[PDB]
Amino acid sequence: TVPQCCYGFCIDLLIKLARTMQFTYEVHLVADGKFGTQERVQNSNKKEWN
Amino acid sequence: PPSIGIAVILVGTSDEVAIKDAHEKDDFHHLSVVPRVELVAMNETDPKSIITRICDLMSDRKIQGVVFADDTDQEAIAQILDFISAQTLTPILGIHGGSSMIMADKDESSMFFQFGPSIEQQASVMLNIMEEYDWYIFSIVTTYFPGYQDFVNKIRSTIENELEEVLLLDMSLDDGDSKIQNQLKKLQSPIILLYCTKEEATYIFEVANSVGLTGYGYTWIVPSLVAGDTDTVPSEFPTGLISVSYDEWDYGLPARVRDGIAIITTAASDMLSEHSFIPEPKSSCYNTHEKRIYQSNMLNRYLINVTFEGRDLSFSEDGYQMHPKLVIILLNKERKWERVGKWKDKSLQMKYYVWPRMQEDDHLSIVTLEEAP
Amino acid sequence: VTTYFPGYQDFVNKIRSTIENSFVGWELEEVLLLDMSLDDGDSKIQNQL
Amino acid sequence: KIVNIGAVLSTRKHEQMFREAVNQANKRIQLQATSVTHKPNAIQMALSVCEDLISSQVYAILVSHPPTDHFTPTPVSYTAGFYRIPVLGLTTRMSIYSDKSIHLSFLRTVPPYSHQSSVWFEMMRVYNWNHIILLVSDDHEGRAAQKRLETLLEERERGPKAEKVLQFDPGTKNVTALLMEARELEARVIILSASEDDAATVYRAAAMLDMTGSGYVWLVGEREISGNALRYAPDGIIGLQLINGKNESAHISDAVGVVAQAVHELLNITDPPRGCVGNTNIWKTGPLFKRVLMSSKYADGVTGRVEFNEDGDRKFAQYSIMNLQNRKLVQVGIYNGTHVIPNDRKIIWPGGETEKPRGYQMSTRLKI
Repeated sequence: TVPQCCYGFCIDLLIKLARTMQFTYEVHLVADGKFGTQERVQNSNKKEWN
Repeated sequence: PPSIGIAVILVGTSDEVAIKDAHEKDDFHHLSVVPRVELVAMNETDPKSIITRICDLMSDRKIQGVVFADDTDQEAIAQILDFISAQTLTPILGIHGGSSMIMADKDESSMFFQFGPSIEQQASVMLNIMEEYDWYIFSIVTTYFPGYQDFVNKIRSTIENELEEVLLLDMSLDDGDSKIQNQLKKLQSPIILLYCTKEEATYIFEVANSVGLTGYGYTWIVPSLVAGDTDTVPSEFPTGLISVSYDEWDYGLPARVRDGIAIITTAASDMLSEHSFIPEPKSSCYNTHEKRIYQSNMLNRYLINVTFEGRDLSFSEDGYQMHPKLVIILLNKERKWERVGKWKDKSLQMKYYVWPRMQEDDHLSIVTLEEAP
Repeated sequence: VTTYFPGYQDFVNKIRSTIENSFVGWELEEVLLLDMSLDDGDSKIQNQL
Repeated sequence: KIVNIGAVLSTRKHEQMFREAVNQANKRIQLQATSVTHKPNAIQMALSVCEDLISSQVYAILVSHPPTDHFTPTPVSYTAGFYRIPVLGLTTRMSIYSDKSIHLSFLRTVPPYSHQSSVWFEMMRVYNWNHIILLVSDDHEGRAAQKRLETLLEERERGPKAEKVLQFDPGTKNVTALLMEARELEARVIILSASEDDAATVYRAAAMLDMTGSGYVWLVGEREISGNALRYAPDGIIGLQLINGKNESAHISDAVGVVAQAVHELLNITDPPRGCVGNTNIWKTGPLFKRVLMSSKYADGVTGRVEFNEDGDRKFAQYSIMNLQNRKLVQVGIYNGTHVIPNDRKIIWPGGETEKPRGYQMSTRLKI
């Protein structure tokens, strides 16, 4: 879990978003790779977007 | 291998002399305690007599854990019996007849159990059957009995990764509307999941004769409770339908009773192996109160986790066998329940090599030499 | 859906082929033919109709 | 062919009053009742359960529920399924014992805490709150009431949002979770369900970060708020007390009006067998007996205007609102069916503000 350097096109678009509708910016990244995936686990095997 | 406090509870018709010779007979060579099973049998099984007999064994001595037997068809009896099991705070499992019948709703501290798979865990074998026929047909028709919404959702998402419709019945009475007749008939799937108790099977199988659920291509599924006693044969219960229950025809309930005896032996395997610290159950009936400060009952701690002697004691959260052994059945033309097969840990073992399924004759039987394209 | 009265098979076939050439996709589901000797508690006409 | 119904509790003044129950029962025939005291233990509960209860052969047996726990109160009644006799949940308001299956039937004229605290969901207009969250201990009855609030949201489908669920196992080493998502809470509406020591750690946790400050609502009942919770907890928190809940007169005369109503509904009635042994199957009379319990609704008892739910509640439930100033409960009103009742006093927040403010507050920092 490291801090890093935020930059890029679409990200910047978001920056433009807060630029229009005023809200302070705070960044995160994706822990896992994916966005979310309905998944049946081994525990209780409940498929959930994950 | 000392003799721990024990009393053997056999209610209903049971193996007495020989199984008695096997009751306390030999614990495994790893047993720091080999308990003495105290043989018990009686005519009247009513808890007023019965529970007085269990707490009467408590009155005599402090037994290690509950080993009981019931030959009746009423599992609710085993339920209130399990409530007693909570009162005693000893571990237990339903071993036979109405006792062995699996059910939910234990207490957070209740170590009473039963031997077998679940509405779910059994319904897994039911899916293994959905493979046994190699067909896509599935749907739901079921009564108002407990586990309704539970096993409902269970099967619902179970294969979610054809499901026609969910027929949910209320048992307050039947309905001459024949709504279940035209709707269940409106379910066309040659295969579907249907779970209930044979008591509820009245208007269900009545409707089955109504819309002809027994015709070639018309088939149903049945629970263990719908499956009823291996001995008892309802007529309206059709042949060949999907069914499963803990296996009677494989071996008697006394088989899993001697096994579960070996489990009561397994109580001190790991516990005695490390802990080995247990107080004797307070013998007084007034122990239902004043013994609250005596000790806390940890028996589940080692109790729940066991796999030994070739039959895994792996159980559910509710305590139903997590590595269960049973038999799926599909009734025969003899007005007897045909052997469908058995899935050991959901491991498929068929009864025969060819399922004799259902005058077009429909049989296209063919062969060829595959040639792309 | 019709009873056992006269003109049964007649008007039956009549309607049957009547729209059979229809340029629109008009749908012909099924023919419920009733016999008037008595009713049937089977509700066969109920669930079928 | 005389009627029979049971009860059990510690104070026998109401047992004599039960002799008055069977006595005055003629108000709308005869009734043959064998009274039973309250067995303090499960064992003795079986002793009289066989002795007086089993041998009763009665039409049905109610039981008073003089707990103050689990299903242990009337656990012998929890074994009455062997009889499968009709019964009325009385002197305990815990609906965990009122569950439909494992517990068979105990008719509760007395509040299930869940549907009770739904009165908060009525107060959704009182705060006019379209948003909220869920905070509770982690338990059976807890998860139950959680499903009840889930029903509250279920009836909806702008709307009364609810954020997330807090459920705590006994004696949490830290509520710092609750503190954390608490920080995550824009709205001020915090649902609360707690046992005694549960609500305790709720209080000890409350000022710990002092997020209990204004802009934080804790919505729960006196069932959570009693005793030590009536002692060390933040005062003025959202709460009420179900009218008559502690009233054994509302209980007794309740059994009078209602138990006499359905008792009258009982009169080819097949009463139970006497011998426990010797009766293998329970009397099927329950089909008319419990359906007669519901279908028979008395006019009104000392429990108030008599009604029921599909589970055979009292329906028609008036609980008295409250707010605690100086660690002192003061009735803020009462609500049953039609009642939205403001009281004289005004109930301030943790701050001086009585009026429920607008909770949700946009936070500038926005992480993505």
